[PDB]
Amino acid sequence: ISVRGLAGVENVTELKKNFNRHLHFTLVKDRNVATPRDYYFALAHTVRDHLVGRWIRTQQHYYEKDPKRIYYLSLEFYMGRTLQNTMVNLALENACDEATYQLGLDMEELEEIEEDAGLGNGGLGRLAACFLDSMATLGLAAYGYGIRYEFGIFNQKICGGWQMEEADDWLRYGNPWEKARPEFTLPVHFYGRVEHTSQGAKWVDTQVVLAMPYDTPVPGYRNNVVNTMRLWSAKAPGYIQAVLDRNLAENISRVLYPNDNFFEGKELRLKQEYFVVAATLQDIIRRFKSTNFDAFPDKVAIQLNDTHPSLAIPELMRVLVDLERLDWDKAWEVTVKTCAYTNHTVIPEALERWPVHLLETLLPRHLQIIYEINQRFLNRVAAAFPGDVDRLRRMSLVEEGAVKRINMAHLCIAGSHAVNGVARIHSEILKKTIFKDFYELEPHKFQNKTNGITPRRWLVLCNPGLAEIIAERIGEEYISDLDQLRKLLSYVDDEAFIRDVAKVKQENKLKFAAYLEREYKVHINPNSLFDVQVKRIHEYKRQLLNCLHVITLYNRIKKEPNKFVVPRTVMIGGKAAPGYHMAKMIIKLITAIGDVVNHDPVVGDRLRVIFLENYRVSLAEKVIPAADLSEQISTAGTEASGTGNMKFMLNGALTIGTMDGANVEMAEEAGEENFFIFGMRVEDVDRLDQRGYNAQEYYDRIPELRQIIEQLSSGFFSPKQPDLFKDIVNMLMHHDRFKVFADYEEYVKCQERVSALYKNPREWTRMVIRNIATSGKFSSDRTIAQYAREIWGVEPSRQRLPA
Amino acid sequence: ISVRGLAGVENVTELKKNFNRHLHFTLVKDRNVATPRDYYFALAHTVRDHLVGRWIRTQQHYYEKDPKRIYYLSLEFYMGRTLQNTMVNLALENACDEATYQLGLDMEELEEIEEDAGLGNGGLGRLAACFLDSMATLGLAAYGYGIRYEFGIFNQKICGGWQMEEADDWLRYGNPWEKARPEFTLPVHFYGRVEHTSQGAKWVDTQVVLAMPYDTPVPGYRNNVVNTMRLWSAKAPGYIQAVLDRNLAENISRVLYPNDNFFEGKELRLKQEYFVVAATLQDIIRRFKSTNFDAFPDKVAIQLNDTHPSLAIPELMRVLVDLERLDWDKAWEVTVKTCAYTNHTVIPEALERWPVHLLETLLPRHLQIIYEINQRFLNRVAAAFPGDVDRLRRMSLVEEGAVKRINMAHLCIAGSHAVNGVARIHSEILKKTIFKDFYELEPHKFQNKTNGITPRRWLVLCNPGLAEIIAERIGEEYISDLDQLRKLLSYVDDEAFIRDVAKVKQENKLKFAAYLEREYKVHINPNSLFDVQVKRIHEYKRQLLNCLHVITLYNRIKKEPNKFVVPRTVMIGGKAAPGYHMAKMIIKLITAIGDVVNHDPVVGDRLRVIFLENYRVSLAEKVIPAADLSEQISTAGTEASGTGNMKFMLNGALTIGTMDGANVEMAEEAGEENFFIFGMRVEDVDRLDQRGYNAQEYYDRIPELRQIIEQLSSGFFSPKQPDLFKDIVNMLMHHDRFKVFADYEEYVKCQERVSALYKNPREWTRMVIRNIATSGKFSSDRTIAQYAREIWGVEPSRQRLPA
Repeated sequence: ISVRGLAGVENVTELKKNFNRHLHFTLVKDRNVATPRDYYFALAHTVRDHLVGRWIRTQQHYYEKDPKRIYYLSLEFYMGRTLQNTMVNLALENACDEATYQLGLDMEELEEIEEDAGLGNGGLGRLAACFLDSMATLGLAAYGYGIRYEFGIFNQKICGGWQMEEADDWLRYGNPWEKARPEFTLPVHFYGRVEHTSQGAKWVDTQVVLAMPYDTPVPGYRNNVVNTMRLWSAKAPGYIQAVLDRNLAENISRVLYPNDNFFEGKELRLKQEYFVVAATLQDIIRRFKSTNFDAFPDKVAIQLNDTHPSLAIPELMRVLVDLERLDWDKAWEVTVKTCAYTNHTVIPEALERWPVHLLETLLPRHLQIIYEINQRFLNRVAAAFPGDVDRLRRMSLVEEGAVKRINMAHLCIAGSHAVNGVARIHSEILKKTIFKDFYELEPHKFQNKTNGITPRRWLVLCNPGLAEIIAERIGEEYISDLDQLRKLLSYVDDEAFIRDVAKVKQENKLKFAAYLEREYKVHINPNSLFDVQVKRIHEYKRQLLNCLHVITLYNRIKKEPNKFVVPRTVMIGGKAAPGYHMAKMIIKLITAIGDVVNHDPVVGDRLRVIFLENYRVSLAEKVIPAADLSEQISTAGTEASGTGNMKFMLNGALTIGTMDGANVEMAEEAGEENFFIFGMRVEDVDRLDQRGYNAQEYYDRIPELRQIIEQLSSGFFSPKQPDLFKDIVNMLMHHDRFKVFADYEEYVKCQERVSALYKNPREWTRMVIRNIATSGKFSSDRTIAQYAREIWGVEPSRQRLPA
Repeated sequence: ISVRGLAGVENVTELKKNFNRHLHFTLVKDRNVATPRDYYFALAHTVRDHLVGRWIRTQQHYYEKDPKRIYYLSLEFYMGRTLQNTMVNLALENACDEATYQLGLDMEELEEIEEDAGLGNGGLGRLAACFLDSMATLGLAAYGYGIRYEFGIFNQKICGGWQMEEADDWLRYGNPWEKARPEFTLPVHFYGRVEHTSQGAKWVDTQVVLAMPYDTPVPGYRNNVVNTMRLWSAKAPGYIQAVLDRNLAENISRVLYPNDNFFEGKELRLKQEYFVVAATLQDIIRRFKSTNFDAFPDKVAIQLNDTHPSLAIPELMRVLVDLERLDWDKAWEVTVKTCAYTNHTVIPEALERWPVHLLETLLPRHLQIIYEINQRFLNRVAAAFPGDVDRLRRMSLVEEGAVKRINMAHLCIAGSHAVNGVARIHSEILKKTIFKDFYELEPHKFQNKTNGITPRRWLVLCNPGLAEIIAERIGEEYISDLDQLRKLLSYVDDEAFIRDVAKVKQENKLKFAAYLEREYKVHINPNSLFDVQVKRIHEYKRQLLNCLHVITLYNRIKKEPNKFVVPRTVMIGGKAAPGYHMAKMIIKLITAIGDVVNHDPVVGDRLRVIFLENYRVSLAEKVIPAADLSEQISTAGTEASGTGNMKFMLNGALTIGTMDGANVEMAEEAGEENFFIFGMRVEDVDRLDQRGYNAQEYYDRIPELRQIIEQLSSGFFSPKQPDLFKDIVNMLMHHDRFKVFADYEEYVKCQERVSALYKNPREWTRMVIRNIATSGKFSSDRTIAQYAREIWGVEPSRQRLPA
């Protein structure tokens, strides 16, 4: 593939030399005992050496130039593997391929050794990872700041058809990409109390946890820019027990909480949040110092990814008032201009509302600062809406009830000059529902920043053949300017391009089928429509609606066995938060459907249903490029944006989905006729809520649906334990918040239209080309350019740094 | 100094290149932000690269040659710093000095950054470290095996005159010398139960702890041999708590137990012991396999450093019988021929006697194997001494009482073909008292291996000037053949040599005084006799007898202020085990004596008493070369050998001590007239024990002693808390096991003779030369050659490996 670059003779010679050098001196191995793992490590170290000069030069350039610095604070960075990504952005892929081939090795085999850096749960974590890449590609002096969890998202095993969790020991064989920086270790304080003297308040008698930073390089695409991701690791500041007890402090960075769109008020999580925020803000203040605080917002932007790091607002006030001696007003003007907040969901149980008692014990000074912030904000509300007493109760940072709580989203809005949603429909709903009172007070604060994905990882890395047939016609500029994909609409009637698109897809399906056979020993039919739903397991995403369709296909086949149907391989994958019973029961239903469907001789290879184990970033890179049909079927109004939808669109799959999140903009970009939109719109969901959702009405009017519920309830998909899915049935019939049954009919009819088009490969491929060609808006470069110009106040750039 | 080698032009050029390369690529630093710490690390990495080829070649040579392999099992390796040692043994010291000087840096300043690898308590730990060095210098295929504690011996701080302990975070900035080997991680089992089937016993339902090895290179002196030290680190094999609970398994290698000559039956310690033994023996069996077991003792020697790893005996039987299917008898013949045990003390509270209940819970199969071992050994005792029923009770591996226990020393003797003491007087006492019943049963098993110290670390590294004036007269061969020091008796009347010895000592005293002023801000008089007692704090070592002398000097000065006395700086240092009350009270007495003595204007600079903080291997390298008088005053019969005594002797100090441990052999080597021997001999200690030690008789007959006890009891050395030393006084007067008062008179008189000779510098220096010259026997090369030929069955060699 030409998009993989040049294999220069001197460069290849040097790479082999450095490979062998690292094998010897760094690994203390030799070719008689080296394993594939040893060879992956020698290549990783060789490749990492190419980033070092660039990394030092970039950081020096930012110091000499003094641009405004962007601090992206997130509790999650779902980075995935780094070896291939580094090669792609430095243009070393073909050279390393050749160098390793000349040494008798297979570079793709080596790449499979690397563990995903799985420091995220799903969407929000991966968005942060795409954003880091785009900010480096756009020449921004941007710093990703988070926590170096020892254990990322658990490794999911399927045992007896059920999810089992295993600790993800991602650091076992080391992380060659990071650089430990113990010399820059800082102190983070907890508990203690406030003394109010004549020098104001003083936070004393605290317990200290040290924050040790680990820096990882983040290379831009061919611009020689190398930015930094700084991740903090927790360290302790009779005798035997006192040494063993150091683990209590070190437990702060031990493991990522594995929830997705769900708030659990755990004190340990609150410590993780504050730990990231306190250490990051000391870095920020020190770098700034190296007259002053007036210009702080001109040199600093702090971006809050969700409310997770919202303690930065009170922490910045604490530092500016208590330690730097600024008056409250000047400090508050600074804080608001520095900070901006990104909201990721309207689902109520996702919102962070910490008990005030907890904040009072753990962070007494922050709680004091929060109450003063609230009092002053509520005084502005009263002056703007005099006599509107309910508004004050609704807008307050303090929530009433048996347990008083602090609404972290309300703190974020009060302390930020910009608040944004992650898709047009979501940003509008914030202004019209959830944050309507805030929007009326300060209309100008409310923005939209439709999410995006990086086309480096999500096209060049994961689908080289696709990237190559595109580059054959329009060159390589589209890799860092994805709106150039629009040029591909010129080839909708081009017989060579139609042939190559379909061939690339078939090669990817063969590559995916080989991976499943080899690694999980699962056999799938390559000449079947690959129907894929990969994302976290949650009732709102409606994996259960997919299950109803799948069973509908099986039941229709059994009713009329001689009738031809487009062969399908239905694949569903994703993790369930440990402790989310319904999510865990859904995984077991998927595997149980497959237990019946996949062994029925009448069905044979016409229909197969498989649960894809351990869905994670590296699996996404394998399965998405192989998919024919992309399932994005959340109840309208529930998926804020989605980003997996975008990946599928860029990789040649057609989409079946509701008008929700960024699906609406994707369908707008491609033309609605080039998408498979079905189901209730947000207005219909609301009308049902207004009159009351009665699932029984659907069961009574739909014979096919009725048949499926009776099989589930009667034990057809669980012969040895007939009442096993009694809980799934109960929720669907009586407490279904996401209205699965209401979209059943239209979803099945829509799926029939999907099959009808798939029977005409030429026309399926032509509609694919119209999707790939209009996928340009969904690049994270576009998104990041919008944050930079509309929020951060910095101009993005593609100009290269000296080679 | 010529003993530091050549600074070749190409070598210096290469070293600078590699320094700068590591600074850039390994450290990701540059000269504008680099600190001394960064420069130490770049030099450490540069130096480590020189060991790598040698290390790979040595291990390959052992594989090709197939010599018998020596496994040295120890719970402690007190290695100290490694940078200077590596340079010395590879002949790179002058070249690196020049290379760093040419880069504008001071190499000795860089060396001070390195943390001691303090994985030992004192003598036994450091012996293991000297032994590793000597085994590499003697070309033996020797493997040091132990545990990689995260925290070594605590860092001692002195606060208000008392010891405070701080965790020794020796790995904070990393360990550049070790190589993690996670690929060779092995499983260690605990608890569970035994199933007795038809395939014999089966240890099932166990809990697993993983043992991850870290390999460190151990370079021989200029022979290009690089051996390995393998240290095991412990790793774990609702959801959140299960991940946080991984620390319970990882706590096994967290911290070294800080006891010295004291047994505490802690279950965690028992796990540490078994963890080292089980993982090491799997390595041993695997390497052996790569007909067979008959030759196992011809290819394997397992050396047990104390009874700490004595579980290797039952573990080897367990593996050979239960897993390899050997019959008990063949397995037991193998085990006895493989294993040998070194005893380090006769002090009763040092002996390991584990509760059988504990062994039964934790290691059920080992306990079963132990009882069968005992039954068979006791059958041999009965057949050899028919009707001697008390002998059976005394020799048994099982000790009776409220809590039945397993005597680990009895297991070691029963399962070893050789048992040795660590000094001639100690090995004889084993045969005559403690192990007399065992000696009568198997006389041939009992040996002596007088301890030694490596003259690389303890002469070339720590006293380059001394090593140089010696090499000026007899060349460099003595560095790996210390008996050549005997050639120095030719210079006892040589005016140039007498001058240079005394000048080297004065330079070392000035260097030590500068270190104390700079680092601890303590001022000492350089023209004072440096009287030093450095070793762990324990009643048997009699720091308290030194305290009585010191107070005697002060009281004599005050009685006759105009009388001239040889000026002295009395320095005492050493750690107290946390929890040993008397040891901790002794440290506070030393500091309290200094509080009065050091501020008395009548005394002025004629007498100074200082407590040296944080005595450790790197401090030993600084203070020992500066000492004039070496205090080795343990009650006769209590110090098995000692090794600090040897260090002092090699470095130009004269010794004041009892006829105990290796002091007897040192005095024998130098001629008793060249030593300051005083006090009770072992026979006198016994006669006192026979009639009963009455400390009151000494108090009543000695007016000067009486004066000191009355000052202590009355509060003279603790004005603000007059009864503070009431406990020290009580023990001395009524429960003194070590009879301090009995040696008081002779010790003071002996000290007067020390002063009388010090007033004649020419004659002091001549007696020093007679000590240095006869210090050759105490090289650890001699000791290791004796283990190799008399126990291991391997011939030591100085032949070089290819350059």
